[PDB]
Amino acid sequence: AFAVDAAKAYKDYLASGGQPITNCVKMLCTHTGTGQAITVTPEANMDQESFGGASCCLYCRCHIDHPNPKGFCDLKGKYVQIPTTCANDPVGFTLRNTVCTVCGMWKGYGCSCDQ
Amino acid sequence: SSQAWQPGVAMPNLYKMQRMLLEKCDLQNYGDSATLPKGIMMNVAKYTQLCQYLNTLTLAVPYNMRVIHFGAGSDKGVAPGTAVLRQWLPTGTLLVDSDLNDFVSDADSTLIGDCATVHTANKWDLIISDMYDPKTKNVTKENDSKEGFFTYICGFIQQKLALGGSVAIKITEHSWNADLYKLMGHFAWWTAFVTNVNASSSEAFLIGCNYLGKPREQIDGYVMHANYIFWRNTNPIQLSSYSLFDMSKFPLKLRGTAVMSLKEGQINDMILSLLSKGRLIIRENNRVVISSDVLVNN
Ligand SMILES: Nc1ncnc2c1ncn2[C@@H]1O[C@H](CSCC[C@H](N)C(=O)O)[C@@H](O)[C@H]1O
Ligand SMILES: [Mg+2]
Ligand SMILES: [Zn+2]
Ligand SMILES: [Zn+2]
Repeated sequence: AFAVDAAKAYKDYLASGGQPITNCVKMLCTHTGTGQAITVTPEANMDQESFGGASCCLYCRCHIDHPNPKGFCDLKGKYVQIPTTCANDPVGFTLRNTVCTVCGMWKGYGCSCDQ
Repeated sequence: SSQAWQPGVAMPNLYKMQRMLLEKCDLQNYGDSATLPKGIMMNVAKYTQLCQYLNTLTLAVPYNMRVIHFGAGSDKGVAPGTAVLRQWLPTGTLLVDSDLNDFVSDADSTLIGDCATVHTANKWDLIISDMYDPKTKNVTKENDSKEGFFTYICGFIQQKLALGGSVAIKITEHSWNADLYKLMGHFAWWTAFVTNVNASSSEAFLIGCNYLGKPREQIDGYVMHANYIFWRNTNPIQLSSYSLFDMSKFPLKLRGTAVMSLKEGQINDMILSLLSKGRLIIRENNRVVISSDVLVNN
């Protein structure tokens, strides 16, 4: 009936004023792509940057179990896009937001799915 | 003149034909650093300039390709060179990597330990290495030929590389071996290459193109390393970042080369002709399996 909860712990540490995690891996590209959230090769536009996937996942970097029936990871082996004004804390950005399941953009930073 | 707009510089043919004696290396700009774009690491820029130069040679590229990579971990716990190679190759290629201390990675599969404990059942189409031993720094006598991990690498090549494939392996002033220069004489062409972003160091990569399985030419290995030090001592090179700003033609091309199985005593002059021009591979085509040995004590 007992178990550890690391996702609540980084949030409390940040609100009190600690420094975020460093050494994530950034790539060279043209900046004329399509703008979707998770892809098989780099796809950033004129308002974003692109990064390697395993180095931005909280469970991979701390050495712990993935929270799943079949411990399956969504990022290892692909590439992820981040907006330029938020690029100082990539680990925290992915924990807090959600992806739209019909057009593929981030909810709140790209999905226009309502007339 | 036009050199500052290329990705690097290669060793000219008339320096390979002389007979010199060995001396000490003394570079005019020995301690200088270059100016990089706003958020980028030195190890991501170095691997991007090496793949731009390999695009100008006659490599073979089949359906369902196979690649392996030694010495891949950093002193901070991640793998930047493995992530540039996966951006370059065609979608669906299989890739495996390895090192002595622990790390985390984007490849299909990973193994941890000393290089002499690794074994495999099949054969491979391309091979890459960045290994280096720390106690080479502690210099106390004349400069002679070295052993260690260099003895494992010469034997893996003669036993598990397919007829028609290629390689690239790294060296410096004090880290080198005499029987590896002698084996460059069993390919169809060869050279040594220096990147424009680390031009104030004595590092280089040694490269062999399309493999044949027996000697074409005879080479003495002690004499050919002394010819390499004479070129660097009389020809200085100037640091530059220009080619990182244009990426519109980076990815490798899709030729669909053919694959067969054959037995010794069906190798014609016809057959050798096709291997040399970059258009045939010879091996088996079953399925892939690997492992590592463990010692038990106390
Ligand atoms: N005998 C040996 N067996 C296995 N790995 C070795 C070795 N001698 C040196 N190495 C490894 O060689 C590596 C070179 S260190 C730099 C490697 C570079 N960061 C890269 O991206 O590949 C070191 O991490 C060291 O652990
Ligand atoms: Mg340097
Ligand atoms: Zn993960
Ligand atoms: Zn939507």
